[PDB]
Amino acid sequence: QVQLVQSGAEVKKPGASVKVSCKASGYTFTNYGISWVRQAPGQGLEWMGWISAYNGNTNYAQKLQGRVTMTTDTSTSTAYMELRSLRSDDTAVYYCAREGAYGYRSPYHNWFDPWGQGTLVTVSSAKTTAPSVYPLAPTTGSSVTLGCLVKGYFPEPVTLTWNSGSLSSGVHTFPAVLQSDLYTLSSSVTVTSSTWPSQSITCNVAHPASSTKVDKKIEPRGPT
Amino acid sequence: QVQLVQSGAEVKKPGASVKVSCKASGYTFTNYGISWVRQAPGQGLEWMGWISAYNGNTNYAQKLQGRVTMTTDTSTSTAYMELRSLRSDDTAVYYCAREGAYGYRSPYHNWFDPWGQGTLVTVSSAKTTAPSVYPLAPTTGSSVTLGCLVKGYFPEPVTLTWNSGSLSSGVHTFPAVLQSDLYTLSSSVTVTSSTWPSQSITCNVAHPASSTKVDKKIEPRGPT
Amino acid sequence: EIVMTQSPATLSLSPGERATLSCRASQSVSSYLAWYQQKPGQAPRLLIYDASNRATGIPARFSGSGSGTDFTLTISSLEPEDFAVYYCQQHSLLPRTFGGGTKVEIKRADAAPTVSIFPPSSEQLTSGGASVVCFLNNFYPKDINVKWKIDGSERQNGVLNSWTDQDSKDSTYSMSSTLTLTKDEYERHNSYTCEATHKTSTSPIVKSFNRNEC
Amino acid sequence: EIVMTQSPATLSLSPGERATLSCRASQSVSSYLAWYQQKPGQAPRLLIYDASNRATGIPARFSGSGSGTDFTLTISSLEPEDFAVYYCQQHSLLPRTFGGGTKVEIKRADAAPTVSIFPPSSEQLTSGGASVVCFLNNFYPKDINVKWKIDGSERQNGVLNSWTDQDSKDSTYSMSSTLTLTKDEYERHNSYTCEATHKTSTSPIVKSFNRNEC
Amino acid sequence: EIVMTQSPATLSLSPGERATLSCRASQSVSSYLAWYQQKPGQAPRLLIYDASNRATGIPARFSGSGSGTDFTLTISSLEPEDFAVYYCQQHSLLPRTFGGGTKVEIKRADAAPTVSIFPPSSEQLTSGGASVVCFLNNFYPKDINVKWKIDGSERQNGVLNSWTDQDSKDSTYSMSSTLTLTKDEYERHNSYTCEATHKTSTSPIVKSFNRNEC
Amino acid sequence: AKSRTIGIIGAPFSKGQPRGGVEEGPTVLRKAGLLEKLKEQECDVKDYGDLPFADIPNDSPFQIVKNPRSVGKASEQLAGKVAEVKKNGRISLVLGGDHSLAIGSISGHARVHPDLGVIWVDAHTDINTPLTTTSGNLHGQPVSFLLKELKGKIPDVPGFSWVTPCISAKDIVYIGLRDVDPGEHYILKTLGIKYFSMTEVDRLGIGKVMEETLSYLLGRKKRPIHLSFDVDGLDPSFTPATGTPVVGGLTYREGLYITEEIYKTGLLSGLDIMEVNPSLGKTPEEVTRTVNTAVAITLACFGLAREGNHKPIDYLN
Ligand SMILES: [Mn+2]
Ligand SMILES: [Mn+2]
Repeated sequence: QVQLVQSGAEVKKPGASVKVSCKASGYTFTNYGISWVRQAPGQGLEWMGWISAYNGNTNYAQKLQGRVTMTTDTSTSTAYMELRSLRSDDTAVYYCAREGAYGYRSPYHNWFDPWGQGTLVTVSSAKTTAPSVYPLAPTTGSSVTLGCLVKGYFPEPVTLTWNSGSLSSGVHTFPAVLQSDLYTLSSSVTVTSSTWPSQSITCNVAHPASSTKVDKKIEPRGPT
Repeated sequence: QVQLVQSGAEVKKPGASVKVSCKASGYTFTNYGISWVRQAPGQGLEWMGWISAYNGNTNYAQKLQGRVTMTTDTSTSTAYMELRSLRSDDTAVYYCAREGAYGYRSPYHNWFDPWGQGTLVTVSSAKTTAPSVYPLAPTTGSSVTLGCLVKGYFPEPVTLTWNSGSLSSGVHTFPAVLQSDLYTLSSSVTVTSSTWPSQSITCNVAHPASSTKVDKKIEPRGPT
Repeated sequence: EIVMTQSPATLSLSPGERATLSCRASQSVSSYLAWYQQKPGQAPRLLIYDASNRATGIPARFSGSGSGTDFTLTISSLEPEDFAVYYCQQHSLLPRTFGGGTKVEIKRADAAPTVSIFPPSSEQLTSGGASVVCFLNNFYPKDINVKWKIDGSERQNGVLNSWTDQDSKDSTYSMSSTLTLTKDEYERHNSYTCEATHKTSTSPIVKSFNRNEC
Repeated sequence: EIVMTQSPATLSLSPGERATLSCRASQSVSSYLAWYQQKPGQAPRLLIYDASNRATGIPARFSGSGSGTDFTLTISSLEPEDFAVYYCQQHSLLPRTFGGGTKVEIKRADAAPTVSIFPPSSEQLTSGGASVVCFLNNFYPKDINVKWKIDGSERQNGVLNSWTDQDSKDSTYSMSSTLTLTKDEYERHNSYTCEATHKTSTSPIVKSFNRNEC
Repeated sequence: EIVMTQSPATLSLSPGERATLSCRASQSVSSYLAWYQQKPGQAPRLLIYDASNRATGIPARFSGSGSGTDFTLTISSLEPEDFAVYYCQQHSLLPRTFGGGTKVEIKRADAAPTVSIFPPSSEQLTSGGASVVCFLNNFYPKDINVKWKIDGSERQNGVLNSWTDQDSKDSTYSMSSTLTLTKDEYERHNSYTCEATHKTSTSPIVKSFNRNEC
Repeated sequence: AKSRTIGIIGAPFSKGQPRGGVEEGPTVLRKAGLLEKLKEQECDVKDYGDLPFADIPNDSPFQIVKNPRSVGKASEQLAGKVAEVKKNGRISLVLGGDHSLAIGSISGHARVHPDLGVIWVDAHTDINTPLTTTSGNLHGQPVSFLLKELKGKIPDVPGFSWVTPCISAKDIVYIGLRDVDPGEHYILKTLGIKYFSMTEVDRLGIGKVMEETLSYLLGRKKRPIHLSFDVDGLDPSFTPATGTPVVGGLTYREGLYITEEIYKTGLLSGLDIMEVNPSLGKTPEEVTRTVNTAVAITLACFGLAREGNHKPIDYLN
């Protein structure tokens, strides 16, 4: 049907931009018009530019005039958006959608009806690195959880499964946070009780952007 | 004579109220007027509303307008006080007394002359539970006391006797304190000397609101 | 909210002479207040009705005066049944506030506390708790502070002090230093200390024990 | 830059009745705006097209009104699949601003957080870092502040708080108090504290540990 | 609650030409609002009474216009006594909201901050505190962020920034990076750093000291 | 004396009106001390207890009339009890409840005095028929069963077999009407019923209204008067804790006044206090104002006059 297949999740340092492919289909192109919107995670959303595919009407937004470029490619129904002078405030998911061409032959449209799937762009100059898994997992509570910590990986994301995912109840696997040193940090919980000393439980970590895997076997130390 | 038989000691969570029965006798009713006063333990006292029994004159107090309701029942000389939107600041003894009706046919009165016996109301949402008795009782002092600890009971009160109360000199049995976890905690002392190794002494605990009894036989462990 | 202030907070006078008490107003209550006899856990019965005049079942000795800012409660023939927390209470302004508390104790010869300190039981250790309480006993007057130490380093958040009334016969006082810990915190340390401090105690009364000593 | 203001910032209503939402304009948008269904990490699909009239694949219950300053989004037959951050968005003025956020949570009985505090590993100490994180778990609603202390003296610039969505099954919430220090700062101190504070927590939930205790 | 928005938030114009200011309404106030002259710590005296017409003790140069949504405050003959936080204020809708703030500074040639960093005294160390404050001085314009570090690792929860007005004579600005620590945290570290950052500062101005260096 | 000789009949019945909660009618009026507030002046007060209201489980509806048989059984029981207390020579203080009970309250009063009059002080006429209502709620159809000029036209709705219409259309005065559905006003105009609504209340003044009301009922001949009194007929600023509040009612002053004119004829012979509902006050203060209002209304009926009430001994002694 009416879609937008976007491409694709990419990280840039502060340097060159991400020309985001925004491929259209289903609906007839240049009878409508594609725009762009940033979304930082945990934030609101800002539209940032709309072109008519009808005739090259650039029509950018405030605070980036300037920084944005947006063209058409209307052989294939794709549209594009680059950026310029990139910056760590632009750690945002970039969505494109169809505002309708505001020309003369183009039907009444106000309302963004294709929506593309998104594009994970974080403007960070850190180096792509393996994580560093730092748990423990065994003092009177009957409820004893466990988990790992995941330190210092770049970029997003990691995958955290538990006894290779077979332990599933109590699994809560967490979105990260960006360091002061521009790296990322995460963790995940599981649940046992105090009545499970024979539950050898591993976090099974995989950061595929570094293609590194840690299956951390965890053990307490000597009591008494 | 002139009295007020109240009823009755009751605890509510933050929820519904305690319509406190305040039964009058002796003096002719609706020739006078009954009021109300809270007293948190270890605190001062706040009057909180006065009705004339003559004709329904509500006349409540500040900070609870609102929260209080007060009516008459002047078939039987009782008067009543409920509350609304109850709260853990209202862990107070509620007294009713007779201010005299400030109407027109009612004698000059300023001075609260029946006083009722009180009503133990603590607004706590904890669960009614047994206590948990935690002593010891056997390092150069000739004076050796002893006692127990009473942990985690609800509501008030416990009873603490010593060798079933037969040990009586040195008995000092203590008002509790409300936990951070909304439960109650107490203890009691007794006295021996260092010259009484053959005085097997028990705290004899009974929390009748849970109807649970612990008679804790206490013994020291191995020295040298 | 006229604040009624009772100038004798505590009182300790022997069976004997006058026990004149004071209650002050922040405005002119003007002969419009009363006096009460709150025995512990009882009905705070009326003593004196309108700043004077001795209501209806009052024995003989409960005169008082006022009119109109700072009032008097005279207990002339003291009568040792009368040992109760007393309250003045203003009336003719809303809201109708009270006094603070006029604990009428017994005056006697200052008694020294008998102080020692007590461990958690093995029956407690099978339950998994620690409750190290010191037990203070037969002293006069009320005021003792008791300090605890983790083998020399002080303790709170378990420590609770709780006092009774004055005794009927020997007329003394009360405190447990009700402290609760964990079994783990219990097993890591031995020398558990209780430092009493009473007026009769010229030196602060320290009683201690090691874990696995008793 | 007409600012679109959504008067319900958050929302927590059970599977059930109407969930009427509000969005206001700083001018007269005049029946020229829409309504969206941004599920977390998804396509913010259209709910209502031009202040009314229910576009093209909308189920049954997504009426709304406006025309022309302060508009309505009614969710009459609530249908618990619809728990998403909602957005109004003005259109017919440039530049085309958005609303703020209309997080439609689940209304349930307020859950208390399970809170405890966790050290750096020796595997971390061989790497040379310190990451003392407290872990908060299964509560409702969202709002908890967690304080840290250097044996009693507070901490920041490592401290990070991060929350998930509401859970599918038990419908609860999330926080780690993600704090990072140095191994040197780790070894100089023992009693590391985590002070939670939730609405269910009448007292601020403090959980602590000494270094070299666990 | 009609929000009144002042489009010039800050203002810095020399003694000289017009200083036309803007205040916008969220509705039609329609020539029903005023203009004020809040000097620091003073009476926010009326400038312009009903969107015009210059009330009763106004000097010469305080014309303004409106009627009825986005209004003007013209200061044509600037007169450097007039350097005050200005306020528009709507009136004829309840409740009667205000503007945001229109700090009229002095326009001058951008001054560079004189920056250095200062320890706790031994007189403080006998009291047991630590207060390491950096002191920033004689700059223009206002905006400086100052970072602290625990020998290289950043600091907050003591750090406080506080600015004066613009000076009368040299017309400059102000900040202390008011930071407070503990004596224990003081003694564990030496190299205490203050990183200023002003517009005149092309590089962030770092001034430091070791403990037991001065 | 002749007046202020009271038989109290509490009647906690609800099924004529839909808002359940008026069955705490006599309970709240008694716990507000209506008995003892009578007993200062020379009130021969004899409580006869509350009437038992049995529950017909299959009280199947009529076409529009719903819960009919419970209403009819309750009003027949009350007609027997009102006839009992009027054979006791007292003034029937029948307080509920709802206006469904006023059927038997006027019926048993007519069983002793067949030529009485009805002062139906109410916001509404309550004279809908079983056929031409749109509610079918019997808290607004008591008067249609009672007028002889409506006979042969009222259906045989079950529970109402005992009902004999007993009062004449020229022997009833409405005072304080302010919301009438069209069927009731056609009945009101075709029968030639005399009425003083809030129009005519304000026109003559409440005193000239009570003057002409007593000139209409008692100006021909002295006869017993049956004040049946709703508490929504007053303005909801004074009684918001009623079943059907309509704004624009009588002031509380004038309600007390209407009761005092009925007293100073010396011909009060039957009293109804209906539609008191403590469950509908948004605050208990609203309930407190409503119940103190209705209590003092009942006081000023039996001669707690606002001028004064006395016992005939010298008080300078
Ligand atoms: Mn009505
Ligand atoms: Mn009616």
